[PDB]
Amino acid sequence: EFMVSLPRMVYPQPKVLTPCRKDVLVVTPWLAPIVWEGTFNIDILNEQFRLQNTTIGLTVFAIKKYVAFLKLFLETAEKHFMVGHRVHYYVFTDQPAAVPRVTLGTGRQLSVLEVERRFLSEVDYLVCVDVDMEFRDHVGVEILTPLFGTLHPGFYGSSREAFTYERRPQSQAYIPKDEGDFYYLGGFFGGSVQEVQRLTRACHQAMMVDQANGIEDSHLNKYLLRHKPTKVLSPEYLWDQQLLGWPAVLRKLRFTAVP
Ligand SMILES: [Hg+2]
Ligand SMILES: [Hg+2]
Ligand SMILES: [Hg+2]
Ligand SMILES: [Hg+2]
Repeated sequence: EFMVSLPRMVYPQPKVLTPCRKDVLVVTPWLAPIVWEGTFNIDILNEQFRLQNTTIGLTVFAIKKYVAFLKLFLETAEKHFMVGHRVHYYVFTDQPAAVPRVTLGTGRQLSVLEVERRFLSEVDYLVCVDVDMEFRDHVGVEILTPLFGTLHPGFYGSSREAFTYERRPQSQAYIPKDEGDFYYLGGFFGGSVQEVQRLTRACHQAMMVDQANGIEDSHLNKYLLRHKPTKVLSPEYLWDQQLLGWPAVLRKLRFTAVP
């Protein structure tokens, strides 16, 4: 919509002739930023997004024994996820009475949905994540954009032939050996409500087609190959320290597997 002017702000001048990071790619070939620590001034971004009164929805599915992960997930989200912005948590669960009573900061709310236009009217952006995880560092408005995916932490250095895309030509998820930008992992993705709904609709229809044909993150990866994300998140945003350690290229570990 219409955007008011930013206030005067004091911060270091960007350096045109100094690369931001010399160890990683910070922009895709379709000119989407790749979000790594060092690439963004969060003060500028926070102003931009607050001036739009941005609301973020955070969606998590917690079925069967996965309800046990909700307490740490929500407690740590309170510490690290979009602090200062309006947040609406949506917990989808088969056990509503097992959702823990977590204390929320001001301007934050939680809805329990037992297991669409509702999302369009309540939030600007949707962020869809796995519940068996914890936040350990800042995850903020730097991620927000019409459509984002996150690099699979196991594969960010891999050649595309090694990616575990669907390789059966009979599947709607098929990606040939000579195609592919990145291997995205579906544990952390999101976008505008409209773009997230477009993605999940496309996935659901392709999954139904495969099922009809007797075939069963492959669908996410096919979608993002054919509909390029407007930001890509580095593996800072979806990590497993037990399996992968803390490499020098990761300045922060923001959202991590629970051991
Ligand atoms: Hg930089
Ligand atoms: Hg979602
Ligand atoms: Hg899809
Ligand atoms: Hg999908």
